[PDB]
Amino acid sequence: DYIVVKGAREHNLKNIDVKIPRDKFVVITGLSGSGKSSLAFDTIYAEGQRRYVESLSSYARQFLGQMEKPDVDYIDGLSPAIAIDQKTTSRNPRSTVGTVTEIYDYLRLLFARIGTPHCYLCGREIFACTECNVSMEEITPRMFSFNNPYGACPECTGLGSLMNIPCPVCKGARLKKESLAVTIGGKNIYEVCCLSIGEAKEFFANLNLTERQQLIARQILKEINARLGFLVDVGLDYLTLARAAGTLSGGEAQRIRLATQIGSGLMGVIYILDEPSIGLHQRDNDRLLRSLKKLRDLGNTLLVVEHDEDTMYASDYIIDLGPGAGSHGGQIVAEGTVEEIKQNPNSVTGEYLSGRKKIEVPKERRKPNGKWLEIIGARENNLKNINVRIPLGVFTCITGVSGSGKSSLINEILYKRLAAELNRASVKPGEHDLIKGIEYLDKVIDIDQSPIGRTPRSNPATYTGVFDFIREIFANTTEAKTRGYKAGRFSFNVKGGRCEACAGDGINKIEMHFLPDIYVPCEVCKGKRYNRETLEVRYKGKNIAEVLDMTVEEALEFFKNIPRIHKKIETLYDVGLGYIKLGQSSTTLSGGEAQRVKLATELSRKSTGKTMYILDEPTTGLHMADVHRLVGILHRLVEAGNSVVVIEHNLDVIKTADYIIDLGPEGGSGGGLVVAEGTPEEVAKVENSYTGQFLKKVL
Amino acid sequence: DYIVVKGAREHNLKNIDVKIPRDKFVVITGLSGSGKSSLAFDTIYAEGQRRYVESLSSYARQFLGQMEKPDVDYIDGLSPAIAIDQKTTSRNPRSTVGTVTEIYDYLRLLFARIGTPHCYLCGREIFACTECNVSMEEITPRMFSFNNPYGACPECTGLGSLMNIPCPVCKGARLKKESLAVTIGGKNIYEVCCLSIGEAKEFFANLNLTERQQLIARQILKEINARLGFLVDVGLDYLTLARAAGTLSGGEAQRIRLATQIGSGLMGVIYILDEPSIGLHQRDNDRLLRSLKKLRDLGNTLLVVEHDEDTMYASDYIIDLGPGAGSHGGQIVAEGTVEEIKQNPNSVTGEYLSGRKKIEVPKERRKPNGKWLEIIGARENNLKNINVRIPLGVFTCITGVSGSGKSSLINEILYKRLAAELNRASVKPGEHDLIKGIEYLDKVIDIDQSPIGRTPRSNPATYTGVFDFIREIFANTTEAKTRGYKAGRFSFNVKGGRCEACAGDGINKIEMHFLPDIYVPCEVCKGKRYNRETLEVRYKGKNIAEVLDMTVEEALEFFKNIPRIHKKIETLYDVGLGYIKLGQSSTTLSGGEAQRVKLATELSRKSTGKTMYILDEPTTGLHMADVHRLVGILHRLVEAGNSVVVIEHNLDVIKTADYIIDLGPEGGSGGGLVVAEGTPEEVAKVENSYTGQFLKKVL
Ligand SMILES: Nc1ncnc2c1ncn2[C@@H]1O[C@H](COP(=O)(O)OP(=O)(O)NP(=O)(O)O)[C@@H](O)[C@H]1O
Ligand SMILES: Nc1ncnc2c1ncn2[C@@H]1O[C@H](COP(=O)(O)OP(=O)(O)NP(=O)(O)O)[C@@H](O)[C@H]1O
Ligand SMILES: [Zn+2]
Ligand SMILES: [Zn+2]
Ligand SMILES: [Zn+2]
Ligand SMILES: [Zn+2]
Ligand SMILES: [Zn+2]
Ligand SMILES: [Zn+2]
Repeated sequence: DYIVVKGAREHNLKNIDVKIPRDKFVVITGLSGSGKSSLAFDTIYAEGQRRYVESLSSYARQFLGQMEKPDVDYIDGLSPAIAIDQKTTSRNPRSTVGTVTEIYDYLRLLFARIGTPHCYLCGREIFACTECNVSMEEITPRMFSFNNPYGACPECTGLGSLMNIPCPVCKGARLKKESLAVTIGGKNIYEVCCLSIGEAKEFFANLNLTERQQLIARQILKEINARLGFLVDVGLDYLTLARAAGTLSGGEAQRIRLATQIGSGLMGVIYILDEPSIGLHQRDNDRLLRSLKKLRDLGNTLLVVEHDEDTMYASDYIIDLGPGAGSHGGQIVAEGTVEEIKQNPNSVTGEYLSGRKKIEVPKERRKPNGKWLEIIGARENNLKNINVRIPLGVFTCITGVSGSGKSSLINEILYKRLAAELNRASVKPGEHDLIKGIEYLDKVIDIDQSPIGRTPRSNPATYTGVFDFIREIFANTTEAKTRGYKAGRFSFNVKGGRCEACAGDGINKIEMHFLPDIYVPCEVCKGKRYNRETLEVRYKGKNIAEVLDMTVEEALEFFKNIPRIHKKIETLYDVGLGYIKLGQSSTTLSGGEAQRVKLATELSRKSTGKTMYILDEPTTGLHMADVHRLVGILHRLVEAGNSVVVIEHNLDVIKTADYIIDLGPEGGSGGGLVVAEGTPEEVAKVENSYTGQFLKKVL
Repeated sequence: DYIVVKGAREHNLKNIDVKIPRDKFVVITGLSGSGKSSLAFDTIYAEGQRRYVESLSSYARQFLGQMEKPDVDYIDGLSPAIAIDQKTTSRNPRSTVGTVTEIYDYLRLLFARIGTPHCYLCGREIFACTECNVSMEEITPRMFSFNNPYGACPECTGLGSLMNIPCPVCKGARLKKESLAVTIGGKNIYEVCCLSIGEAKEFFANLNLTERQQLIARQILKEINARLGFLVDVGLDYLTLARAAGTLSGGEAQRIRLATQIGSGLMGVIYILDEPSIGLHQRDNDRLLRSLKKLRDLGNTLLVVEHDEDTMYASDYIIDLGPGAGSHGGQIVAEGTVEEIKQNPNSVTGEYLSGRKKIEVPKERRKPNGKWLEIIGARENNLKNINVRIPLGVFTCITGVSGSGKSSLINEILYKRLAAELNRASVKPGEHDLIKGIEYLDKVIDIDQSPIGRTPRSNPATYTGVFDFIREIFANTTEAKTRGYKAGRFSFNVKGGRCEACAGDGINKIEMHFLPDIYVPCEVCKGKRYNRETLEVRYKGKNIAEVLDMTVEEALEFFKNIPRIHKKIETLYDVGLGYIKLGQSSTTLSGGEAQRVKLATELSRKSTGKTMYILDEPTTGLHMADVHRLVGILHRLVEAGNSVVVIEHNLDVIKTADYIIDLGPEGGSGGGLVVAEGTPEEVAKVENSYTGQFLKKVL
C-alpha cells in the first residue's frame, strides 16, 4: 500500500528516499528546476512503463523503444504508469476527437441499432425502394466507420481530404453517400459530429424515442451521456467531435486524454500528470478537481505536479522539494498534509500558503500616452469581426475563458502582421483587414519555451553575447600576446583552437550493429573541447574550460572587476538562472530555462523604447516565487520604455497588470467578442465577466 | 472487486456473461475448441492491452500495432493485462537469459562494487601496475555491460559472434580483455554466467566476503539470491545465464517470463497464462503451483487455462465451458469451487474429477517381435554417449525430467536420420555414429501442431483427399454429363470453374492510404469461390458450395451411401473433428485442429506395416476426454501394424504405453543417461526413478 523509493540519484537528486501512499491524491511541488519533475517522470513513470513494456512481445517492445533505466536502488509497490502531458503530435489524419474519446464507436452502434434508413436518390424512406429501384444491404455498424472499405468514401479513401484540399465528393464527411442517408432525429452522423459537445449532449438529452427504441438502445445512450458529461466537466464543452486530433493544442490534447482515461475506467494504474490546470480558467478549477477526484476514486494513484493553491488544498498528501534549484535542490524539505506544510517553517510552498510572502497589488498604475494599436476586421477562427485597442508603453494582459479566441487573435494575427511589417517575414497572417499604429513600433520579439538551439555548439553564454567578451578578455592576457594568439582562438566554432577530433562538439558518435547511435565524450580532448595548447593559457588561475564549467553564481564574484561581463552575469542571475552553468548544452535546457535565457538576452539589450514583446502563458510550470520573479522582470521591461503583451490565466499576474482585455463571454462559437477593457479596477466592476468577478474577489 | 463481462460474442461464444473475482486464483477449463482460450485471450487480454496501449504515445502505439476490438458489450473492473504463452521469437542476439531475467545488471553492480582488479598483461593484482606500466580507469558498472562501448568487445561489437562464427578475440565472452580481469571469488563475470543456475546459487550461498564487503554489498546479494531461488522454484535449475534467448524452447521461454514477472514485483496486473505446466515433469508441479500462488499474493489476478488435476485442486475459482466444441460449445456449464464442480452433474471436468469416467489401465501389453532400432554413439547436446533400443510394432513413450535431453535425442537425431535415409532429405542430423535396423522401416512421418497450409486454397477436405472423391461424384451426376463437364471443373485451383474475380480464393485485397491491407469477401462470387454456371449443378439438392459449407457431422449422414467418402468422414469424426467444416481455411485452423487433421489423414492411409510416427507432446492443450480419445487413436494406429514413439509427460498416457524409456536422473549436465527401460510395471520397480515412483503411485 506504499511506493517505497530508495537511492534516487537521477539528475540533481541528492540520494533521497520517499514513501508515497497508494490510491491517494498526491501532489509534488517545488521550485522550477528543483528536481520534482525529474523525480516523478524519469524515475516512477519510466520504471512503471519499462516493467510493463519489457513483458510484452519482442516486436512491440523494440518498436516502442528501450526506455533508459533510472539511477534508483530499488522501487517497491509499483504498477503500470500512464503519463499525461502537453506533448502531442500530428500523428495521422485518420484520428479525430470522436475516435480518440471512443464515442464514435458508440455513435456508430446507435446509428446501426435505431437508425432510420433513407434513399439518397429519391429522398423517401425505405431493404429497397420501389421508386429508385435501388437495393441496399443490411445495416451494420461497420458501414458507419470510415476506417473500413464498407463505409469509407472511395474518392478520398475515407480521409476527408485528398493529399491538402477537401474531397469534392463527400465534402469532408469521410463517408459514402448511402451511409449519410441514415438519420437519427433529423440529423445524420456527420451533422451530429459537427455539433459542439454541449450542444450534442443537450440534443441527446431531449431526444425522443419510441418504447421499443428506448428498450433496445439504453446502454449506448447511457455511455454516450456519461462520456459527454465527462468531457464537459473536464472543460472542453466547446469542441466538436469532427475536429482533427492534430489541430488541437497541448492543453486541449492533455484534457482530452484525461477525459478518455476517466471514461475508460481502468483500475490499478498509476497516473502522472504535468500541470492539468494549465491553460484553464479559474472558474473551471473546481470541475477539474472534481474530475481528478472521480478518476482517483476508480482505484488509482494520482501524482500531480501542480503549483495551484486550490490543488494543494484539495490534495491528500503533498511532497515538497527544494529548498532551491539545480545544485541547491533535489532534497525533500517538507512532507505531509497541507496543514503540516503550512505550519512547517522551512517549506517554500508553506511560506506562500500561510501568507508570509505574497504579491502586493500596486498602489499606482501606468496610463497610456496617446499611442494605441488598432486591429480592424479580425475574423480568424471564431472572432466576430471585432476591433481591439492595445495601449503602448504599458503592461497589457489578455484574459478570457478557454476557447474565447485570445491565443489565435494574438499569435496568428498581431504577431504575424508585425513580423511581416518589421522583420520582413514570409508567413501569411490571419484573416484581418489592417493594423493601425505600426509606425510607432520598431521591432517585435516573441518569447516562448522553444529550445534556443539544436546543437551543442550553442550555450547560454554565447546566446547572451558574453562569450565574445570572455574571448576578448582571454586574448588580452599576457600569455596570448606573447604567443601571438587571436580573439577567435578560444572558440569551438573556428579551426585552430578547438580540438580537431570532435570538431569542437566535445562528443563522438559510435554506431552499434543492432543499437542506435551512442554519444560518448571525446577521448582526445577529454570533453574539454579544446587542445592542450589553448588550455595552457590561464587567466587568474582558471582556463577557458574552467570558466565555461563554473555556474552563474560563481561568475558573479569572478567577474566583478569587468563591468561589461558583470552586467550580463547579473542579468542572468536576476532572471533566476544563478544555478545554471555557462557551458551547458542548449539541447539539455528545459522550456523554462530557455525562456529565462531569452528574457535575460532581451534585458541585456539596449532598448530603444520601440520594442514589443509577446508572451503566451509565461507562467507554465512556475512556482509562486518564480511567478513573483517573472512579474518583477516584466514590470522592469515595461519600465524600460517597451511594450509587453501577455496572455495569462493566473490571477496573481493579472492583478498586477496595467491594462486588461477580456474576451468572451464563452468559448467556441459562443465567444470571440470583447467584454471588458481598461484597468483591473474598472474590469472588476463589470457584472457579466468571470474575470471581473474573480478580480473583485481577489482585490 | 469483480471483472464483469457482458455480451461476449467473440468467435463461437453464445452471448455469455460472467463475473470473474479479482485478486484470486481463477482457472478456465473446457474441451479443445470450446471457446475458453478465445474468451480469455481475445476478450480480456485484448481489452486490457488496448486500454493501456491507446493511452501511450502515438508513435509507440502505432509501432506496436492496433489490436482488434473484441465483440463485447462492456467490461467493468479491468486492469492492464500481460499474457504469457509459448510464442517466443529469435528477436536479437543482444539478449540472453541473464539480461531477460534482469540478473546481469545485479551481477554488473556486484562486480563494480566488490570486484577485485587485476592486470591482464602481467597477471598480478592492482589504479595502475608498476610492472606492465599500464593505467586503468575507474571501475564502473557500465564497463561490465556489453551493450555500451566502454565494455563491448571491439572485434565483434559486443555480440560474441561475427556475422555465424565465434569472435576469435573474446571467444564469445562479449567483453573486453581488461573487463574480464576483474574476478570475484576466483571467477570473472563470464565464468559466473557460464555456470548453471543451481551451481551459481550454491556458489553465491557459500561465497566468503570481508566485513566491509558484506556491509557494502547486501541488497545486491539478497536480490540475486531471491531471483535465483525464483528461477529454481520455477523449474529451470539446469539453464545457464549465458545462453542465448533465441535458442530456448517455448516452454523454457514461458517459464523464464513467469520467473521474471515474479521477480519484478508488479502490482495490480491481470496475468493470463496458457498451460504453464506443459513441458514440466510431475515432480515440479508443486513448486510451480507454489510459485503461481506467490505471484498471485503480490496483488494480482491469475487467469490460468490449465487442464491439470493438481491445478484444479489448488485453485480458488473454476469456470467451465462447454458442453462440447465449436457450435456445441461457447457456454458456461459449471462455475464455482472444485467441490461444486465435482458435485455438478452436467460438468465435463467434474465427471472426470469425481471418478465417473477414467482411463483404464490395460490388462495386457504387447511385446516386441524381435525387431529393434539401435542408436549408437548419441552425443548431441548433453547426451553422454548412450545407446538406446527402441522396439518396433509397439507403443513407446519417452519420459524423463525437463532438460534430460529426450527431445533433442529424438527430434534432432532419430527423426532426421530416418528422414535422410528414407525420404531423402537435406538436413544435417545430430552428433551420432549410425542407426541399426533402418531396413525394417519404409517411411517416417512427424506429426506436430504446425499449420497444414498458408493459403485459403488448402482445406481439411483437400488435405484428407476426400475432395477428389467429392469432385468425381459431382461430375458423375446427370447434369454434368449433359453439359459435358469434367472432374476438374469443381475445383478452385484450375481456371474454368472457379470465379475469375478472386481467382478462387474467395476474398479480395484492399489497400488503404495509411492502413494495412484489408481482406473482404469477393463481390462477384459472394464468397462462394465459384461462378453461377458451376453452382447451377446440384446433387441431391445441394451444390458444391453447400457441400463445402456443411460440417463433418452433417457429412456423415449425407454421404452414408458412398462408402469411400463415408470412411474418410468417419475417420475425421473419430479424430474428434465432428464440429469443423470441410470448407474451413487452413490459415484459421489452430494447432490442435491441424494435429487432428494430420492424424485423420494418417489413419485414412493404407498402412503397409512399416511406418513410424513421431509425436512431441501431443497432449498440449487437451482436456481429459481429448486425452482419452488421443490414447485410443494412438492405440488403434499401433494395432494397425505401425510404430509410434511419443515424448509425453502425462501420467495417464504413460501408464497405457507398452514400452517406456527413462532419461535422467537430472537435467542439463546432470542428465543424458538411461535410467529405466521396459514395461511400465518393470519401470515402476526402479527406486531411483521419479517416473517409476509416480507410476507405482498411480498403479
Ligand atoms: N485549426 C482549427 N480548426 C478549427 N477550429 C479551430 C482551430 N484552431 C482553433 N479553433 C477554434 O477557434 C478558437 C481558437 O481559440 P484559441 O485562441 O485557440 O483558444 P484560447 O481561448 O486561447 N484557449 P486555450 O488555448 O485553451 O488557452 C476556439 O474556439 C477553437 O476551438
Ligand atoms: N542450442 C542449445 N545450446 C546449448 N544447450 C542446448 C541447446 N538446446 C538445448 N540445450 C541443452 O541440451 C539439453 C537438451 O534437452 P531437451 O531435449 O531440449 O529437453 P527435454 O528434456 O525434452 N525437456 P523439455 O523441453 O523441457 O520438455 C538441455 O540440457 C538443454 O539445456
Ligand atoms: Zn428510394
Ligand atoms: Zn471523400
Ligand atoms: Zn576532441
Ligand atoms: Zn600489471
Ligand atoms: Zn569479441
Ligand atoms: Zn470472385
